[PDB]
Amino acid sequence: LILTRLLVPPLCIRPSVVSDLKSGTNEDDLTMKLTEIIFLNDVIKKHRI
Amino acid sequence: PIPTVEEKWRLLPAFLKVKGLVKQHIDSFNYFINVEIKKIMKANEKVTSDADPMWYLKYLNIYVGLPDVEESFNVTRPVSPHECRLRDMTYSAPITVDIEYTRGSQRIIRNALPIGRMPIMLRSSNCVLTGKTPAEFAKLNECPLDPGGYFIVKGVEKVILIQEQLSKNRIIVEADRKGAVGASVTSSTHEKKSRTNMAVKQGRFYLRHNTLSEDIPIVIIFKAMGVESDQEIVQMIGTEEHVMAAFGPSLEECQKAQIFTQMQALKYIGNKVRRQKTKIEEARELLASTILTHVPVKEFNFRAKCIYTAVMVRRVILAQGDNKVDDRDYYGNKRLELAGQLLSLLFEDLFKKFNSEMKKIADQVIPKQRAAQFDVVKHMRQDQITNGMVNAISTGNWSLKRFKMDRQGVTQVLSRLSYISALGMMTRISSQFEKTRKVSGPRSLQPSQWGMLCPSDTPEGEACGLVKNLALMTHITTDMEDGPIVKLASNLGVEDVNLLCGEELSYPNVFLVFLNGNILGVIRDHKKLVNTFRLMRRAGYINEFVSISTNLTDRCVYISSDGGRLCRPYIIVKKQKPAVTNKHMEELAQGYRNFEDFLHESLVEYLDVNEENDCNIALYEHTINKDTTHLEIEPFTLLGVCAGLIPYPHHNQSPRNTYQCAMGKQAMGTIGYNQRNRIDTLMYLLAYPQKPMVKTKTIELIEFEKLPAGQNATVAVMSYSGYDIEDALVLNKASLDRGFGRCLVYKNAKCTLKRYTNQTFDKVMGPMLDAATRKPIWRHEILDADGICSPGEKVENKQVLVNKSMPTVQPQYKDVPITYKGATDSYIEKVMISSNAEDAFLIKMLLRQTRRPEIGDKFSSRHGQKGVCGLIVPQEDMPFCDSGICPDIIMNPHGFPSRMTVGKLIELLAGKAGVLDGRFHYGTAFGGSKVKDVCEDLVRHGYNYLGKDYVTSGITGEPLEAYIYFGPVYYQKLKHMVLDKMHARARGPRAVLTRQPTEGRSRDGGLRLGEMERDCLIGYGASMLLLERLMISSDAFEVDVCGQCGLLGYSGWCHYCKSSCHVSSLRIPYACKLLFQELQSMNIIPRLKLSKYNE
Amino acid sequence: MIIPVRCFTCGKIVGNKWEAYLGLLQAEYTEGDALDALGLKRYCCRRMLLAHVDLIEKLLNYAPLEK
DNA sequence: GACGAATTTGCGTGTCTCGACACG
RNA sequence: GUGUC
Ligand SMILES: [Zn+2]
Ligand SMILES: [Zn+2]
Repeated sequence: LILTRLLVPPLCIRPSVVSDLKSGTNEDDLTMKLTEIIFLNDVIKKHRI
Repeated sequence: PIPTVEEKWRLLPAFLKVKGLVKQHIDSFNYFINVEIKKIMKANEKVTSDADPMWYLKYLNIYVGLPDVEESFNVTRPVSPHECRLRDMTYSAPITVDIEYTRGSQRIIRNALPIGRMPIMLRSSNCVLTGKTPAEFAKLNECPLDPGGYFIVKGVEKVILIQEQLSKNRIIVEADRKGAVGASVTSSTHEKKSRTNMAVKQGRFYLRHNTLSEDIPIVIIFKAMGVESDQEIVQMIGTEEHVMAAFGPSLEECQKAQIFTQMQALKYIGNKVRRQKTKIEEARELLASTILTHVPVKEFNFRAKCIYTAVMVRRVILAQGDNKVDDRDYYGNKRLELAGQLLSLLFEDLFKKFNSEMKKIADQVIPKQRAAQFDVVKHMRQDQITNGMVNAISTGNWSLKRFKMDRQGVTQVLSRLSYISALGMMTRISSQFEKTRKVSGPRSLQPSQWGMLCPSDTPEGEACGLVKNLALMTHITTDMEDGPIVKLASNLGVEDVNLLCGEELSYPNVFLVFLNGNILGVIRDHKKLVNTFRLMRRAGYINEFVSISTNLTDRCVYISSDGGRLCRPYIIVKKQKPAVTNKHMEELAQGYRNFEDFLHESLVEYLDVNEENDCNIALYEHTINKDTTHLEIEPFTLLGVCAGLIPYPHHNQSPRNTYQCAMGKQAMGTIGYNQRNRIDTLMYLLAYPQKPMVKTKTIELIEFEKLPAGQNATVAVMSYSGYDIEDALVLNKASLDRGFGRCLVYKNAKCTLKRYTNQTFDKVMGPMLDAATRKPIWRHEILDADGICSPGEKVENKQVLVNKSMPTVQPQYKDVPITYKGATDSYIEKVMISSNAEDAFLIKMLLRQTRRPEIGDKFSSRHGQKGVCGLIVPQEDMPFCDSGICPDIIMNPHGFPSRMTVGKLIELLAGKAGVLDGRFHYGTAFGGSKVKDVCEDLVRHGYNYLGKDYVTSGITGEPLEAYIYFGPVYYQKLKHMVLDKMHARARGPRAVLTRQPTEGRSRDGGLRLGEMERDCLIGYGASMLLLERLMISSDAFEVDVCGQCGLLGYSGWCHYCKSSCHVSSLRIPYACKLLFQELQSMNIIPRLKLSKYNE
Repeated sequence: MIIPVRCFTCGKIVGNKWEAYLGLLQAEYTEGDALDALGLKRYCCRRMLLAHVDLIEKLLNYAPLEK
């Protein structure tokens, strides 16, 4: 009932947006939240030492 | 018989020449860039740093220039609106300020310091399009009939819609789910929006404001304000037998709690108050300038505030026990908001931001300096102001948290479909409520509005009253000051409220004076006050836009001078008779004695909604009675701009009137005088526009006879073979071939191309030749040797217009050839090549397509009767009557009774009589022409008198037993042709997220099958077709899972068991498998159990 | 924009009398006088000249002219 | 006379609140 | 967001 291991979903379920505007990519909000929570996973391991 | 002056119809044109319809949109902006722009400069006048009190800057004077553009290098030349409309530029002028700053030790006064730009209206005072002549209007390539009033930002016309809001600085008393409650909203010039409310429960009054934790008794607030003795408290509340039985309980529960001194009440409040300096000072300053800031306090005196709260409590008590309640549907309280004060708030917030952050630009440099003097004009910036202005105008996100406000959908692109849709959008008004089903009062037509908002003018659909339009004769009042008003009121003999106690205000003879929600004092015999104020207003000393009213149920006189009120002129009468005579209007017809001196001679005057509450107005001059005070000039000014095109509106029904005023802006026609030069996205034009025979005076007021959007055609009201069912109409093939109803569509295709931060670029190769013969390839056929298409050519389906080759990131180039997509075969009109403000080449192309009316096109009758065309009939049919005149459009007599439209037959009769005689007949509302003098004129020629003629059927060759109704009618062609409303798809592109047809026709998508149509298939009981067109034709996928543990495998292989023994497959829609793969990441694993279909 | 060459209902040539109708409206003639003197007798081929706007005249002031 | 147990009632919070098509 | 049913 307690989450300690997060399951990364497949990559085909979160398509990436491409722009004919700026040679630009746009990620899914799930991917951005994953990259934001992984940065929180490394900031705690640095502070203990 | 009574003396009647049949001349007052020329007052209205002279009044609209001064102001009115759209001139107020320019008045609000011309007054803002001349009065408020310097008030804001004086507000934020001195700003200094805190490092050392030696550096400071001062604001002397600020002003704006004329519309100018900054090109390559110090190039400021006067630009015209058309140039900005074609170059995708923005119409703006710089704001040059003369400030002074002290660097080192000496003071520097740099004159003409530019700080930013600001958009300028098309017909404003600073623009070039003012005071010109039509010959000079044609020199700048601009339509002289263009009313203007919009903003040009990035080559689009943006207009700010007027928005209505509730009145501030006032007391409301409304009933809610349990009982009655009074409320007060306070918001002055300074940003302080407060909402206090007093509620009643268990016979106990409680004051609620979001700054306090919970309720505070009113007697506690009184004792904290300064009134200590409980006797004068009830004295101020009211000395009556029934008001004491309701005020005793609160007094005794106040006596229960041990609070008898000011310090006790202050400590009690401070303990109650929560905020994220002692408690006594906290409660003192919280009662000082937090609750009610619209009532200023001189030193620390809470007396005006406590008398205000006492009269509020008295109004609540008198509301209690009765059914007297205040509603929000009254328009005398509702105020309007133009684009002026919105721009004011935006500009003051941007200016405060620019002053406060630049204060921090030189705050990190003074200690960490390198020399003795600091220059600030090099520590200066001019992009935030322009960026903010353009963003707020184009984007439409009015977000000011300094003002605690977020508003969306304020600016909209100007409708350029027709000439009526452009002007009718300028008078469109938006409401503050959002588009919801709960509303029924505000959507309902209120009796309050009379001659201010058009009743018929409203879109039919979801919003059925949230969007309203202004009337012909009305004016929006701007804001003023109250100095001389208060001075004259004090000299008239009004009393100071600080001298008399609470007992005298309960006296019935005593009347209270209210000025913009502020108690001035007590006045006796208010009739003399009102009379003298009205006489002084008619004199000329006080400005004419000051309202005064009196209410006897609460015995209070209101003096309203706030901006944003509705004003329309009324003719004054004196005891039996209108002051305006024939000799006064003969001079107006001569050329002197205009509207302003008419107002200066005390002959007409403005009245508001609340001031006409206590006044009697006469409709005509035969209904004038002995108590009538004012006379309405004309009764046909009640109709709006879109409702002024309907012949005999009183003859027609209100649903038909609404349908017609809604369809009048969708009718296609000519746009203006320069339609060949302007290049808009989509343009609909007509070939040969005719002139309406039965015209209206409103048509002449707007000069619609120069740009009509319809054609006159012969109509025969009779049933035909089979194709005039409910709304179908029959056309004449010969007339369509002759050219009745020829339309033209103009589409825009623009392409910009720029450079990058590196030395990469774009290029246009051009046409492609082959090796057999020297011909352009089929792909690039229309392309010129330059690389673009030349005008005067014919482009077919999926052909290249312009070659666009851009690098991937010596370099490899990917070609992006712009391809024209269309079922039709378009034609090229012209090609424009220019440069924008950011040094990029822009190529625009205008594509023309001529279309003819066919089966499936929507037409209207300008009387709320719309229909698609039925059968196209040749000329051998369509019987002539005697002379050989054939019906151009067959009308069905079966849609007349239910729709209940009588003005159509009258308009037909008048048009026939006019085309026979040779003069246009007037068909204005509440007048025009009758059916008694016109029918006797139709006899002189030789025709029948009302409508009938002898017809000879053509398909048989026999006469018709009954007679048929023939006559010319003004018809109009609308949009939504069957050529564009036609789609079909079998196998096209799919989405990447889910394998399903995409949305829209521009991407060649399919149709949606919702649940309501699924219920019809379920009620029948068919299961094969329900599964065939939801799983077989939409998304059929073959997945595989395992029997040991239900999970999604791959390639007949599991990663959980690592064995392919227990592996099977099934058919599932891709949506369900996607949902399973999405839920498995939510700690929800759908363990599946397979089985044989035989099992 | 321009006067139609033929009528819409019957098909009578009405495009050869526009300039004559204009020149006859300046000789102190009534609209009906000009209309029944030109030759129009019925009303289906009479509102082509009576109710007609001239926008090509205003469209030539914005037309490209040579310098 | 004084303490544990069960009843009725004012008050706190979450969810939506019909369909379809076309254009920028 | 606008327009129609
Ligand atoms: Zn398995
Ligand atoms: Zn004819």
